[PDB]
Amino acid sequence: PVTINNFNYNDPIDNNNIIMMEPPFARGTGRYYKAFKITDRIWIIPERYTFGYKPEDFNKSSGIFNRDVCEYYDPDYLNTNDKKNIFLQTMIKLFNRIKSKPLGEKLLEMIINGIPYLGDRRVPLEEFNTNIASVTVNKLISNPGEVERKKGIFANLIIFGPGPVLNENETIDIGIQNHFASREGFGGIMQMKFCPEYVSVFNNVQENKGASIFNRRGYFSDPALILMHELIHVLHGLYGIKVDDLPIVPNEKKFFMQSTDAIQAEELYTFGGQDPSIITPSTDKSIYDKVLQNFRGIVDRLNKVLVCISDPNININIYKNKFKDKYKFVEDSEGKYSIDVESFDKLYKSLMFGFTETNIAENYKIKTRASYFSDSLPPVKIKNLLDNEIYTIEEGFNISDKDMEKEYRGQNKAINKQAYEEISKEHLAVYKIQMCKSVGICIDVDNEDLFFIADKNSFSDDLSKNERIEYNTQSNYIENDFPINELILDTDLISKIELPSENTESLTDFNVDVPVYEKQPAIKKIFTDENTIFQYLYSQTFPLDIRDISLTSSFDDALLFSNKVYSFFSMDYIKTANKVVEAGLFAGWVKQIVNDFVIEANKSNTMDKIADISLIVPYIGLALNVGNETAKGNFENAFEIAGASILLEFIPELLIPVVGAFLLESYIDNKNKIIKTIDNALTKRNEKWSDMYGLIVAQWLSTVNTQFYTIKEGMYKALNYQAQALEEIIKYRYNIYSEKEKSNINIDFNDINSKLNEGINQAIDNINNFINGCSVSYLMKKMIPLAVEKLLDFDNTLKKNLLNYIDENKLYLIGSAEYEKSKVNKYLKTIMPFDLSIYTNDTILIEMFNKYNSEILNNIILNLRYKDNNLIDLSGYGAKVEVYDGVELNDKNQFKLTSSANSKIRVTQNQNIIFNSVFLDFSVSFWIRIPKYKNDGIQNYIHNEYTIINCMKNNSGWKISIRGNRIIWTLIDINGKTKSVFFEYNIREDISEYINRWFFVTITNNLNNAKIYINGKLESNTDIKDIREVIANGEIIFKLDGDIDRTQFIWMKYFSIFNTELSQSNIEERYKIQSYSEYLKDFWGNPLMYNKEYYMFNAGNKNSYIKLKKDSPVGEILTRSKYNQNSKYINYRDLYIGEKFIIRRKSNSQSINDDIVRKEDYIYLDFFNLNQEWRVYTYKYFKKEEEKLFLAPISDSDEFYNTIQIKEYDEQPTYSCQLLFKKDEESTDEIGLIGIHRFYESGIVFEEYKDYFCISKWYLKEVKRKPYNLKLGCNWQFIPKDEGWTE
Ligand SMILES: [Ca+2]
Ligand SMILES: [Ca+2]
Repeated sequence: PVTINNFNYNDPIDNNNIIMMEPPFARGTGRYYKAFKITDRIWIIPERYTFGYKPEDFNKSSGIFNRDVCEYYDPDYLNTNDKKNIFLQTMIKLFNRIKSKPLGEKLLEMIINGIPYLGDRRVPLEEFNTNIASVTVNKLISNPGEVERKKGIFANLIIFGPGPVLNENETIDIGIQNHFASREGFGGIMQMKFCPEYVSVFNNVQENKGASIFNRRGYFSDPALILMHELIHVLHGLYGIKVDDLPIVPNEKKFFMQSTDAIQAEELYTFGGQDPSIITPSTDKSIYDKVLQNFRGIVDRLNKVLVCISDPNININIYKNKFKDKYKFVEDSEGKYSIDVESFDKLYKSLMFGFTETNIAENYKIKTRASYFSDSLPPVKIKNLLDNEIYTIEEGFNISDKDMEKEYRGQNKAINKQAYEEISKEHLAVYKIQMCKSVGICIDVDNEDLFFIADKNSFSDDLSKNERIEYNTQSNYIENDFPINELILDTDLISKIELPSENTESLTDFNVDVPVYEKQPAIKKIFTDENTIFQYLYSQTFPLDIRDISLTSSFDDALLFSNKVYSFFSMDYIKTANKVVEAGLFAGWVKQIVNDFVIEANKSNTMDKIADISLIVPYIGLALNVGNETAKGNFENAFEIAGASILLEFIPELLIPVVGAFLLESYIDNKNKIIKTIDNALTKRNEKWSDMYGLIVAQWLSTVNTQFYTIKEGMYKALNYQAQALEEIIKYRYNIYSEKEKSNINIDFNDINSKLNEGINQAIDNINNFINGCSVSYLMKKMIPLAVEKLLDFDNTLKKNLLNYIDENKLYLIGSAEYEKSKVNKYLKTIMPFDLSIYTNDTILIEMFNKYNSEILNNIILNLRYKDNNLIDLSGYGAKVEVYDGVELNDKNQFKLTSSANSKIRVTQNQNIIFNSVFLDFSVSFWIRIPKYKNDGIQNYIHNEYTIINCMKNNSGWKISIRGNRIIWTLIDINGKTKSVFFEYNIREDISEYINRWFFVTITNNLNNAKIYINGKLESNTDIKDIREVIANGEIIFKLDGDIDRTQFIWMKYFSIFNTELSQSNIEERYKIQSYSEYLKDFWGNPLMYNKEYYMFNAGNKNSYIKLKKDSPVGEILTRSKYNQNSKYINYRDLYIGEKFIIRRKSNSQSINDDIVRKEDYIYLDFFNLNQEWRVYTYKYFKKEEEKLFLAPISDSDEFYNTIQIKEYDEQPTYSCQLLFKKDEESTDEIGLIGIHRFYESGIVFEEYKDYFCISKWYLKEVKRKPYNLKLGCNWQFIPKDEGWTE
């Protein structure tokens, strides 16, 4: 167990547990410090840490020590005996809290027993030298007022009070002659500057601190966790594993880049969580090797140590036994020490990945910041840690009987205000970048608000080095993980070996290197005329001495006038916000503008499914203008085109090394070693893929995800500024009124703020999801593929290497010169899929990844869309698309392939996308419109098959072809084996749903079947289990290829490819999404237009058509004529028959040019009667259920309704529309829907039934039924002449 001693500052010096110490950095010259032994080998010195600091630097100034910290200064802290005693009792309480749990008690025991080796790099292997500043520290025995007698003592840790900056805790190791024992396996006396009362504050980006933008946000730290964080650094320094290696360094070449000190891997390990993932597997192994090498040196020393010259009283065996246990070396029957790989591996991982702030926080149920790279906030002062009503050894601030155990309420600033006090900003120093415009206006920006972007020098290039493949070579992986539970239960982890006595000979060699610290300017001037995130955020604020503001959508005016505040919300919102009303209308206006705010904020849930983008926050560009001028133009459109990339402030230059070659060692004649060598190269190859991926992840986390973090914080500040601005206006307007008026105004500010805050929280969640999606998108589409390229290239090179090796050694492989090549061929075939969880176990990162992978749209590897008069790939993988001159394109995303040699599209797909999942797994979807056969060319139409889309590489691939009325999907594997599945629509139908009409096609492929879906429905299926590998990323050629008629053509739209099999559910959804339009369609599926001649079709009476009756102002219904020739293969009913109707716009006299007919539009349904344009009317006064429509010349009569509203009652995709007559546009009085009705006629000679063009109220109720009745006689379609249909 661990015993924590008790004592008061005024207790007498006894030269044993209470001493007068001569600190290492004192160089043995004057001034001793009263020190207290809190536990064995651990001392507390309740005084400010002054080594290396100027006395005046303890006062707040115009300077700062660290550029990434809100520094608090207070030269009076610890300036009295009573203050020193409070510090002591507080440290005693914190150590008790630490050992209150096994994990922390274990940390303390490891630290107490991790005694520094007796010596350093300068000591002969055969000796123990205690006479060095990193091993022995002196205590003054003599009476006060005389350095008469001094005694030496061994120590592990000395904790001082804070240096100039109270909240800047730090652990310091001892360097002598430019070298650090604590970094070379020996370990050495560790020192710390610590302050328990002034703790850091942090706030979860995703999590909302009690969700209260008007109250204090964030959480304050548990000083016991802060202490344990530093103790972990102590632990590393004591075991001499605080090695230096390739550090993470921030890029500082641009004015928007955050400046910080270099960050060593050890610091990130200490924190834990996701931070270790920023240290590449390459650097992880480099550090492991350095520490292991350091331990080899110590184990050698233990085998050679013979004497201790400095202290004749040192018992050599006792120390050898102790050091053997410290480093977990093994000892043979004769006392020979050696390194045990298993024990070393366990010790190393326990020290680097077991004891981490994250792991400890989780075990002690203490809340802490999410990452070392989170923004720093001003600290707070804990009122009294010695008061058990506020802080306890067992629970810290989160005391259960105070109901503050849940959700870490005890550390919540908005909830546990009784626990802390805010700090005087007067004593705070913060490093700021002053961005001033050219002559100039200047804006101060806290260095913490800038973008942290790791420089490329931060990452290891070890992957570019060559590797020797021996027969015993093995691949190595260092898991940045460690079972915290096994650590807590690990028996032999803790020493049961006697701790040697601390008294030794006095130190006489005080040689030591003492750090010198200096403040630097707290403000750095930089010139820039850029208006990026910092300026946009700034334009949304107003001075404290101003209370009357107005909102504006003009960023420039907002900058210029102190009374103008920028807003990225709608024009209307801005207008209403600036509205002034009478007291009697104030409450109404408040409810209105507050509601408007919530509506505006909520636009953050905007969907864009037609562009294959599920979520998009439309106003991000206007709010921050971050990245590539995102405030200009339409953000949604700019995003559909370039994606996540447009939001980045800086595109990083990634390190993606050419993997070094493999040098397989030769073992002539020996066959066993030769085979082993082969396999080792293979397994090592995988280590290369994994390490490369780790390299990518590390860079993504420290150069890309960091920028997206800044953006998330920026949107939080932006939305808050907006709410604050609206609140300022509401207050100003309310205070203009008299007290008498105010008394009659029904307003509740707490409710106003509650509503504004809730809207912000909703917006924040959407924004966080959107941004995380963008970040992962960039990783998967803009980073991983670049790595895959290098890795595939490496594979090819190695393949050649190995095969050859098999050849030069075939004379030793006897009956395996074949078996080995096969194993190699298949191995370098299946590539390694990227799995983020392999490089990190952080919950938010993993769920971020899993979410992205669960969204079917991220499986799109090709998405040809129209943009700026051209077809381009918006999938995000950057396919090269060459559209030749003979391809017709329009803004409706339709493209036409003709019989011309230059009517072609060439697509070069990205070769670095995991398309080969070993087994076929992909889908292709697109819309198509195939022209009707030429009646005099039916034989060739049914006989000649022609390809339309071909994707082949090395004689393998897929293709889409057509043979008359059949569309065919064909696969060809590497062996030339072929299989096809097809859809054939009937060409003998009176009325076809497919011929010359737009329809949706979807082809899915999995390991077993190949199926074709048409308009969301499964139509055909083929068993393709016998199909071997199919190369599918070859060049895609869109072009009619075969024996086609010169008039042959094909229209296509929305061609896309998914690297997975779409489900019937996904397909049905895509069909509905791509079918949607505000406008109605015509018979062929194209947009319905005004001023366009159309024949009319009735879905409920397919073979019927309308004709003006000879001597009657009515439309008689006749039977369509039909295909007349003798071909046995075809049949249809004529479509270009009956009156030629034309649709006219009701309002706006913007002439009769043309335009799109939209649902709900009011129209006139006219038609041509020879040289005149007639109209369709409805006699107003009929009492029956239905009546014949009145067809006559254009004119206005009180007796006839002439206005029609075009409707769409079907909720599912259809080309039918309905026509409604309403009393008038405003009324809700429905006269009826246009249809066909049957009448009985009995004349003097003829007796029969005849159908007429009518209006009927009966349809009104029928169109409400579900599922929609497609057969209703009120369903019409408009047929314009089309080159794709001849009769
Ligand atoms: Ca790592
Ligand atoms: Ca302003």
